[PDB]
Amino acid sequence: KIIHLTDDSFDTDVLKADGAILVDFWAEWCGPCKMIAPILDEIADEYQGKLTVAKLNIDQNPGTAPKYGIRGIPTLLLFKNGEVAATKVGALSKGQLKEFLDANL
Amino acid sequence: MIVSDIEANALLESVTKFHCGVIYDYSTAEYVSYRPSDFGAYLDALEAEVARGGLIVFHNGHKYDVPALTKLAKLQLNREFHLPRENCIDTLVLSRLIHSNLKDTDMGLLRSGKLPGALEAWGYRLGEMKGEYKDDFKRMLEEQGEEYVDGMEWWNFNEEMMDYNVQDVVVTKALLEKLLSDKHYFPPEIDFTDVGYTTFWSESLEAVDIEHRAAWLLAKQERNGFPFDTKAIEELYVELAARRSELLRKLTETFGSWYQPKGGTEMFCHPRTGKPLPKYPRIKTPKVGGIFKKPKNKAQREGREPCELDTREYVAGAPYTPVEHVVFNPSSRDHIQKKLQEAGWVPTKYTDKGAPVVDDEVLEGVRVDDPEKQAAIDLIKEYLMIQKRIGQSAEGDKAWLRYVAEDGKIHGSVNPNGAVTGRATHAFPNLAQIPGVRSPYGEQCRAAFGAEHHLDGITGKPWVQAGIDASGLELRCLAHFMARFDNGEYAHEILNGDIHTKNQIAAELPTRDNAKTFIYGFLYGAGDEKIGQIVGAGKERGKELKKKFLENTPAIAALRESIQQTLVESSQWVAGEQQVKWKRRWIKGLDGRKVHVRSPHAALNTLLQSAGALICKLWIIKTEEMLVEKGLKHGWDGDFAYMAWVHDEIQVGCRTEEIAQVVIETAQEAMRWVGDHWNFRCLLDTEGKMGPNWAICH
DNA sequence: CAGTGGCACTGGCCGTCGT
DNA sequence: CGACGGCCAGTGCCAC
Ligand SMILES: Cc1cn([C@H]2CC[C@@H](COP(=O)(O)OP(=O)(O)OP(=O)(O)O)O2)c(=O)[nH]c1=O
Ligand SMILES: [Mg+2]
Ligand SMILES: [Mg+2]
Ligand SMILES: [Mg+2]
Repeated sequence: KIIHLTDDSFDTDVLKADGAILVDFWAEWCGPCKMIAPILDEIADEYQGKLTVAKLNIDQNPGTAPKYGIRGIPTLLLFKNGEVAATKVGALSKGQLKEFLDANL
Repeated sequence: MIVSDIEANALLESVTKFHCGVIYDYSTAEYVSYRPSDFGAYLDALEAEVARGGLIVFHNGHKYDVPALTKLAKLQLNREFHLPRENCIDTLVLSRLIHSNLKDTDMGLLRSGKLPGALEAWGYRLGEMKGEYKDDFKRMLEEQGEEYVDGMEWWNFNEEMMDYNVQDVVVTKALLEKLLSDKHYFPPEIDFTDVGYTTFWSESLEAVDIEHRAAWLLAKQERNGFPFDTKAIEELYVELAARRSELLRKLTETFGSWYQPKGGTEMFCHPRTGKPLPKYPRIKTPKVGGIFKKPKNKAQREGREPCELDTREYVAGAPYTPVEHVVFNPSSRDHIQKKLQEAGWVPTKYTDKGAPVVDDEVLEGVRVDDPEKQAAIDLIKEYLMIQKRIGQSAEGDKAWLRYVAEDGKIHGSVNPNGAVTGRATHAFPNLAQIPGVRSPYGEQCRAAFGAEHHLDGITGKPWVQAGIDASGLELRCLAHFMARFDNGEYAHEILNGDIHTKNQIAAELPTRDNAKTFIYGFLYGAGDEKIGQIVGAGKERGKELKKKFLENTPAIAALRESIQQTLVESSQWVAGEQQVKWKRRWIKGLDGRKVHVRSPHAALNTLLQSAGALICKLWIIKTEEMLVEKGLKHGWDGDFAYMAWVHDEIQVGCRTEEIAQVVIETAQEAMRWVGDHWNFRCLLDTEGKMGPNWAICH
């Protein structure tokens, strides 16, 4: 149920998605990124309806992250109407993510 | 004989004040200090030694002290002071001849820790005096609360400076006696600290006389400098910078940027097993920060109200990997390698450290399916070359533009006997590695150095350049040494038309240059593959060529054997080296000096390169001497000026075409004189060219 | 088993020094 | 805390 983004589809799928979109900037070679991956799969379901979960692999899509000053991964950006509503970096836990989401949704 | 040294307020280029001097006279066995107001007395003491037919010893005086005194004498006392060349001795020159297998800091210009091998102690001391003096001066100030500035330790005279001046002479005196004790250069029956200058030069090994004349002449060349076209090089810099920008633009469009981990401190461990995973990027586990902030009231601290959100950005215990955004850098062999393997390139050759080799050779051979990237390879090659030019001409620490002096010339430094074989070394900047006219941008680079860029002090008319180069020098040296094996056969054949052009044809090589790098690589022991690479083929073509030229003149084998027989007793490889048992580990140079041999294999190269080096050294010396005896004056206020000496070629500035014609003819006379002087078995020759700059004169 | 040299640029590493 | 510089191996290419 997660959306796999690309540099060319990021503008319309995120910035013009109209609704809350949680973007996870990751890389196959990051320990923390592999940790939070399963958490995201479950979050995608539970929050289905009030939240869309999308992922952007910074290796395959090197053009988007820079625009957002990515300094560490995994980076979790919560977009709402083309605007970054909230940002959080680190492999949060299922609970911590839910906490972060419910507080910004 | 006296030993001296001075302390002044700056390097030669801008020195304007004599601070102090010290003189140790062997006849009185005493030291005498001269303070700033004793300058005239100091000078008188030096001239008294000259008038007595005596000798004056300095450590690096040929390049500094002697010329410095001439300058200071004119500025401060409006006095003409010119110590004669034959009355001076330089322990640095002596030390570089006797301990030629060793390196030195070039008087503190080079960091000792960066040099290979060992360093002579006394010389090390003298070379570090300025640094140690500055350290002393600096702490003393900070002990007084006062701050330290740029290099104020040289602005004024003080007693610490005096003490150091004294130390230099005692150390220089010890160094001198250490060098004089070498029986190979100085006959034991003579006490060289108690003889007139004529005896000193005549009784010591020829090499001692040659080295001092070379140093004295080359110091002068440094002072002359090489007229440089600053304007033309700045315009070249602009053009190159633009080309670099465009290449970067295109390359960065082809090869995108990426993220790399950077800044990680902690080790990433398996969340289940807890096993450390060293191969995974280092991470960072923030110890502070949560989803919300701390509660600031009732029903917040009691979980009733919302509770302020933590805008921070991190969460305690939530690990992440710190990364940096990297932009493709055409100058980074690491980046080139990354992007090309990501394009399907499969590296064949790697360095003896794992990294894949990324030189022009492999780049030229690389193949990838994406035509755009395949094309990017040429852009990368061009970019790398553009950088070398930019670095050497404008951006490098030793860039020509950073070295142009006010007199519009570059005063490159020369270590007269810096190479083990007796060759000179050049630096600051290295005027012996200017791109050749046939390489990219070579003509512009070369033409920027030239007599034309110097306008006569009186007429304002540009000077003319006389370039002279010894003809196939090292091959003629080979002919000489193997004449005892082939009765001068090669020595006669080599004169039948240009030797390199002849070889080029016989070898079927594209250029005369290629022929040169071929014949020398061959003559000096290059392997079959190494030869193949040189001509552009493989180990196969290598063997054919090597056997064809060795067949032609088998005496090469004979010469190689006698050298071996003479030097080696036995040898063997242990692991990554060949341990050798020597009979003698040095060759007797043409002027009698010991020439240290690094390996049995490079021996022939030591013999021939040294011979060519000493021939050329005596050559530039005799050439200037023959010109002076012809009434010509050496200097910009004269008729000619040495601008550069590059192994077997000299570039001389001349006030007129007529003088240039005489410089060229005299150079040829001097070379033949040198050949006769050492009973050379091969006729020696030079080729000269008159022109405005280096592009036309070489 | 080419040899002699100088020197530029990248990327590591670490201590001084301003945010 | 992190930008930045002197020191350093690695690598390469320039000249002869
Ligand atoms: C280029 C080169 C040169 N050498 C040595 C041995 C020769 C001297 C002088 O070189 P030069 O080009 O003048 O050669 P030279 O024979 O004097 O040719 P000219 O007649 O001056 O052109 O340097 C070497 O060992 N390896 C090389 O690749
Ligand atoms: Mg001195
Ligand atoms: Mg030559
Ligand atoms: Mg030459």
